[PDB]
Amino acid sequence: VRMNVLADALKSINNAEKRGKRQVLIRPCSKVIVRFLTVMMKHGYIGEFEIIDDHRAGKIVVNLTGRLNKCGVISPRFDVQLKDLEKWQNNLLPSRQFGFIVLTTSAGIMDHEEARRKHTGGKILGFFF
Amino acid sequence: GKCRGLRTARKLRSHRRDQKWHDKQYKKAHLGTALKANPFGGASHAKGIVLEKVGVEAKQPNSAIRKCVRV
Amino acid sequence: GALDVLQMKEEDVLKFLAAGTHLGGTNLDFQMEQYIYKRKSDGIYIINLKRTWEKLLLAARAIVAIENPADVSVISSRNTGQRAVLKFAAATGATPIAGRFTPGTFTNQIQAAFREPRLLVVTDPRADHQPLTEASYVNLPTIALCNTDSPLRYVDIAIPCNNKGAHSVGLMWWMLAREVLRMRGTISREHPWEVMPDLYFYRDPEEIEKEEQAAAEKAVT
Amino acid sequence: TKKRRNNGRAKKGRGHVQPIRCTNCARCVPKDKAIKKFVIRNIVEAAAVRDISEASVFDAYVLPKLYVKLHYCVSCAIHSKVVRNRSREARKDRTPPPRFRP
Amino acid sequence: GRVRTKTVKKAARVIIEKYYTRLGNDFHTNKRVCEEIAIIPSKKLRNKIAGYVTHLMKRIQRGPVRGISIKLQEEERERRDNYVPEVSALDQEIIEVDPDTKEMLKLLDFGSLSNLQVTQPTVGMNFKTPRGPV
Amino acid sequence: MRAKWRKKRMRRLKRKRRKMRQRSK
Amino acid sequence: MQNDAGEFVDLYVPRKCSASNRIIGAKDHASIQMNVAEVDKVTGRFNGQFKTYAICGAIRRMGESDDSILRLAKADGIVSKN
Amino acid sequence: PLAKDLLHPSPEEEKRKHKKKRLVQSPNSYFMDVKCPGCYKITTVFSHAQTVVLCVGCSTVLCQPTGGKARLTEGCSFRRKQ
RNA sequence: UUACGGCGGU
RNA sequence: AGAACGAAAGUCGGAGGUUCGAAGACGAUCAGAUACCGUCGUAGUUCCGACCAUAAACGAUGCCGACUGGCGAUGCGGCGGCGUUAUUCCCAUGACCCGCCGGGCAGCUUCCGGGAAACCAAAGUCUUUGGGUUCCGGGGGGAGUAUGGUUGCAAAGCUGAAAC
Ligand SMILES: [Mg+2]
Ligand SMILES: [Zn+2]
Repeated sequence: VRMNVLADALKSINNAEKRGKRQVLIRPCSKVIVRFLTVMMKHGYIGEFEIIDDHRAGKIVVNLTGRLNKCGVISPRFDVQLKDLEKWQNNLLPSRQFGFIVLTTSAGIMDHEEARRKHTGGKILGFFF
Repeated sequence: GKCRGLRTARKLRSHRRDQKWHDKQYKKAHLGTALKANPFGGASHAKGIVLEKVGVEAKQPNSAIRKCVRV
Repeated sequence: GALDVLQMKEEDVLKFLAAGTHLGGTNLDFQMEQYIYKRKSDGIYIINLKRTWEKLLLAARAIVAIENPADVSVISSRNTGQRAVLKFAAATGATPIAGRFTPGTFTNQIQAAFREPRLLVVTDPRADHQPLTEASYVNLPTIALCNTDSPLRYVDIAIPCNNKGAHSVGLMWWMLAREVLRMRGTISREHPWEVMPDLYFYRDPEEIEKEEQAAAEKAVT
Repeated sequence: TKKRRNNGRAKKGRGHVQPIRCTNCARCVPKDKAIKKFVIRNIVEAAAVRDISEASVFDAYVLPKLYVKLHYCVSCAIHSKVVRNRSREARKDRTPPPRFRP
Repeated sequence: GRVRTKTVKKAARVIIEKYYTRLGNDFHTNKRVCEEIAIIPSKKLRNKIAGYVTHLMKRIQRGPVRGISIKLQEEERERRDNYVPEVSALDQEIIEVDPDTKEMLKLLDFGSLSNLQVTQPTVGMNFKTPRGPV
Repeated sequence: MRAKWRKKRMRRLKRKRRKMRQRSK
Repeated sequence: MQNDAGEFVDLYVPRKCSASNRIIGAKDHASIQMNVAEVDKVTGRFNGQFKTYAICGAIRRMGESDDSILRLAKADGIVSKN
Repeated sequence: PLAKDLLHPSPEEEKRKHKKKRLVQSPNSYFMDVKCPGCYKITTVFSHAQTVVLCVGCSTVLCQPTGGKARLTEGCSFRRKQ
């Protein structure tokens, strides 16, 4: 009864960074949560991470930098269009200078700016700032 | 908690419409027995005839007689 | 102290082992599990002496970096540690508080017991906790010599030696005062320091003068 | 407000403990709420000890004990003063008062 | 009905602090010293201060009371600083350890550098005092 | 008045209005 | 703080905790800034210079200021490296 | 305990955990070779065995099943294979 | 052992 | 939607009937006692069968999942250890001693955090607001009333307003 493995991954990272730690252990791996973490690693909010591969579903250890505020999840994956995308931004971003809602398209798991650079809508997946 | 998943808009909408029957300002406006029962019948004014000059006593903090009628 | 001059110098290990200084309480604290070696068969947690030496040097480097010498306030409340805390500050030039700590020395500016130090070193984290919880609010770093029982709430350079027995307390005050003068230009690292660690130990009760004069029929007369 | 963390009663994983009855008013209490007191009183009333050993058939006879386990309702335990009123932070210890036998 | 108030006590602790060499265990002489060295505004609290002054004369000549006067205080500089022994409490060169704490100094490469004859722990595990009130 | 003894004097009272309605059918 | 015209529009830059990367505020009055003074290599005496480390009040009160400055002094070449 | 390197655990912190919950999960069990006194037959019984183990040559009883870890009946040879 | 009430507004 | 179980009192029938004892009679106590208190005692408390389906039915806290401090223990399994003790004059298994592992009942501490605070390691991970889902609340009365339906032999249960 883990209805969203993406939601449980990000909640664990959010508890451990406000606790002050350096590493986490994300007990189920997924190819949506490694393509969620490399969206926030390339913007520089986390560090190296290591997929501890097993023969069942793997585990992930993430190096936390301490440069993170909250890395929440939007749990019903509401479909967002490009007209709809700006009003999602002022709901769940702190400012217009920083922070990213990250959403999955047909062309990949992206940003809000990466999805409007390429002019494509999709399904909202999470946010981090 | 509430039911959040996308496709539950039948349950969220049918639960909101029968929980609005639990405050005053919806239920006295949308039932009908609160407009059949006021004497103006959904009006701001009505005419009537005078039957009895009556005086009612004011509340305990106050002590006076308020001059009323029996329209 | 990652150097070679600052290494252990085996001679003084014999002073640790002859004073206690590696024998701790049967319960241990969770923030001191890195300093410990193992529990004995008698329940006693014995302590890695290399780890209490590395913190001893690290506490010494903090006090050397304080420019005004009479500005590292040095406190002790329990009786085992009051002779040591005074002639700590006599030798190294610090400022002592002994006996009872009056609450607000640090946080109240009006009264005449108002000191404003930049560093403070503590004999015991729990039995002398009242300056710890106060020195956190004139943003002051704190040093303690802590045994395995003791919490590490506001301490920074917790020395994991011993703070129960009278021998071990005065020795670690002597060992810290020796090495903090030696990182100054006062001991030239070669000859051992002419002050003896017995000078910092806790005082005997009233039979002091009775016993020494029974072996002094050849000094006064 | 919730006055005490337990509700006066030492039941945690139960739904019903046995009802027992108080001693000096015969009121029915739960067994865990009841204020027990186990009296190991000597049956001889110690001022009357040198009047039964000088009138016994021995010189060394161990006197029998009277083992009466009282238990009270909280109503009669406060009235007969076997539990005293306590302040709102000195309630929180489960140690009994010390012995004071001599 | 005897118990002395704050202004009598605080004015007599300041006398014995500051004129201790000029005092003694007589009442009628200490009455006259405090008469001549302190401004007392009447006769009744004069000798009532002098009473508590003589009460502290016998009190501090038996020991160190709250006594910041010089001679009782300089005499404990010959306790904190004096009695440095001629042979140490540390340097006995014959001290005991246990087989696990010598393994602690074995990785410190001090195993044969030291003398350190060992004692063994008496093998019981009888620590952790028994539980419950009796 | 207590609320378990308010419940009694309405349970005693709505068996008395239930019975007069039974009379005047 | 770097506007689009390229200039600093900011009263000050605030310190951040060397243990936990979080900003010490203007009234986080449990936050220390300590000096650890290294020594010269041949003789082991204080040579004038030192190292500054900040510990915020959140991570100090939490109780691991010791494991902090044992881990960023090990980082500095201090301690055993063992 | 903030910067505990939980990707390289020590082998004695890895051993004193559950058979799940580890950095990589692994059984506590093993296969053991049991030689009876007086037979030329190596038997390859599982450690947490569950059955009344009978042999072929000397078909006597060889271990007793219990709660956790199967108990060899009479004093017989034992080695932990692989 | 018994110990029941205290007009309204301020 | 639909069902199964459901303290006590209660209802119907058959056994039983010691104690206790609503109703009731009597003695006290009081201004009055239809109460407390005392003597007595019916129905009932006990068993069998059928019902009734509610309680401060309470941790006044739905269930499932993860994550976030420490500590002392305890209950049950499992593993590993010095030694003490049992037929044991050896053993295997027990009793204790020292640990670890999972599950449970809780406790003690803490600026984890939250809260209107009491307090809570959950009531935390919430304007930095979204893990799944069920039930339900919307000022105080009227009122769990009136009325319709439905269940029950009955008592009543369930659903359940409004004028004011
Ligand atoms: Mg009642
Ligand atoms: Zn009672």
